[PDB]
Amino acid sequence: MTHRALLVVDYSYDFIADDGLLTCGKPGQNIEDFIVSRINDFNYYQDHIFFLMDLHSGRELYGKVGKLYETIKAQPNVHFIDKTRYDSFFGTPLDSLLRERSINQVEIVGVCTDICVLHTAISAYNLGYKISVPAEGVASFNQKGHEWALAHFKNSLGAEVEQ
Amino acid sequence: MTHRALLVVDYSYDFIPGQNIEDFIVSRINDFNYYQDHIFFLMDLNIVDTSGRELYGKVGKLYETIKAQPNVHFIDKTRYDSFFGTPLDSLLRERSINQVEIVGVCTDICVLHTAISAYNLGYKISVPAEGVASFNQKGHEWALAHFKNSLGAEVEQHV
Amino acid sequence: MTHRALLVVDYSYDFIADDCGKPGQNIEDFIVSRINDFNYYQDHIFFLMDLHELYGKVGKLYETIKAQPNVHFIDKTRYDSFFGTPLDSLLRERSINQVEIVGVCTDICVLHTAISAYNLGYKISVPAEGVASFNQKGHEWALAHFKNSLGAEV
Amino acid sequence: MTHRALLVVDYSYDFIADDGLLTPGQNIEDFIVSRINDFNYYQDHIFFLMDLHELYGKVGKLYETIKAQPNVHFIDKTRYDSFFGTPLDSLLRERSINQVEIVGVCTDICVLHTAISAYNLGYKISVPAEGVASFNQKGHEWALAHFKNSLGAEVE
Ligand SMILES: [Zn+2]
Ligand SMILES: [Zn+2]
Ligand SMILES: [Zn+2]
Repeated sequence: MTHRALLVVDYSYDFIADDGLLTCGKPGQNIEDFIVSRINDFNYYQDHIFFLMDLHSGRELYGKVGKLYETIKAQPNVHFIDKTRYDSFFGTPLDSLLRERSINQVEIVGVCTDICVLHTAISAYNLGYKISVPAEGVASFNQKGHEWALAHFKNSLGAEVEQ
Repeated sequence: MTHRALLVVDYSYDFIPGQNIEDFIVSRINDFNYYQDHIFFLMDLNIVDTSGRELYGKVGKLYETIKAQPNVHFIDKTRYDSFFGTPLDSLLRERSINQVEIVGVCTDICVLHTAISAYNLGYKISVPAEGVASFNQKGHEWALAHFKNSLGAEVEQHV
Repeated sequence: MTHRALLVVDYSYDFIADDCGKPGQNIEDFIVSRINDFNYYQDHIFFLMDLHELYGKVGKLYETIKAQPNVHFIDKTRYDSFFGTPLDSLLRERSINQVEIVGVCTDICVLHTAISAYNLGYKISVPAEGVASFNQKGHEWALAHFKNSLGAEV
Repeated sequence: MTHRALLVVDYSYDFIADDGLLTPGQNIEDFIVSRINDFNYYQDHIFFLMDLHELYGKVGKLYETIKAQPNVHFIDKTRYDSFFGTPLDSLLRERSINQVEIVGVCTDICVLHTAISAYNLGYKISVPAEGVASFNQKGHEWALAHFKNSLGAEVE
């Protein structure tokens, strides 16, 4: 699609790495390959990619995602947005940036499924975006919450959730 | 204690363990009215101008008894989140409210979305376990934990 | 690509009749013609009204169209039609990206609504014949603001 | 009970300097300095709000000495309105702020839009006539009366 954007939520060393402060360990690490391939997909079409990061070394992007970001961060289709709450839209210009660019569809990847992803997805929903949350592209430390949130995205938010 | 409002989320004929919380909700409505504290009935707009859209049961009866009072408010909403597209935030700030108690249904949908907006907007949040309910146990329990561990809410099991 | 809606701001008897919005009497006929032109295409029309009945021919036109799917009535609590209302989400639901604003007062309710529309990324049109203010200085200041700062067609 | 913050709107080189890319804002410099000093004496919070797209003169020099303090904040904004797309309202609410004083430029553009949003969000507003300026003297005068008569502001 041409009116689509990728939202990469809080994929930082502190959340993903084993020696990270508030880490998610292995599950957040198991989505690295899928996120890297979603970034390349969007970049191929010069679709817009937003890296959304909690503001507070540890706040650098994790692993291959952080590596890829270093090589594309100057491109006009790549954005880095500091956020102060879990919800990527709260107190940020994200919605206005998407609207400027005629985006009405977001794909959301990152961590955690039932916190920052969920809060971001709910705001995307209220703001009238079409939503995709691929189950291979999100993770949580809480298995019950991960499964709870994927069904919430599908059944309450009308989101495409591909297994 | 002092600067508080009650949000009664979506407690309608059409959505209503919803009947099991009826008595607790009525007592919380009476508790806030017992101090002239502000009570907001938030209702999805559930066809307009129909009987399925009325407040259910004893809660509906109590509402009819206090609806004209200046501490009682009825707000129509268009999404699950009670704050979205409504003047709820502005009405709470007019009245120097920094504390909300949230009751009604469903725990992991309208209550959750309302709680998240409350949280983002800087309100202190209490969601008593006895005053919310959901169609599914796993969502109910997930949401009560979310309220406590992520939103910093008070989620008292017993009052 | 242009997808448009008309915002009719605070065109009420209490603002307009002789019993700040009083020059709103001047614009009755032009507002009616805007509503008729949008309704010819089935474009969406929003009547925005302070929540503290529509004046004249606009009121009589409203009764013959009020039940149609393209006609909406929204209560507001501040000057800004977008504040504390579902207006932005109703526009988004319908893929609207341009709003034409008529009503009163040019430098108050129209001004606050236009700024919100601008911030939310809507293209704006405020025809000079479709807005009034008893404050002629403010009227003239506000129309220049729309054009010069909000990028509006005036 | 009043708890106040200072909003210093768009007092940059390019809006104020004779050579600035999009330039009477020079004449309010000393008054803005005194307001910043007055709020800073009490450790009241001060927010510098700047278009994204450096602070002018004595305001910039003063900022360099206080910028690391917990009561001093720098906020980038993408529209005229200081509240739009920014965490400004959340930062003010976090600190129990209920009143804002607005200074800077231009009276009838970024100050106006900032003030309208503060009004809608329920803040008590002060816009001292000596602390705001605009090229458009007609818009300056219009905007000042608007603050007093529509937004219930204190305009001293
Ligand atoms: Zn954090
Ligand atoms: Zn009003
Ligand atoms: Zn600019």
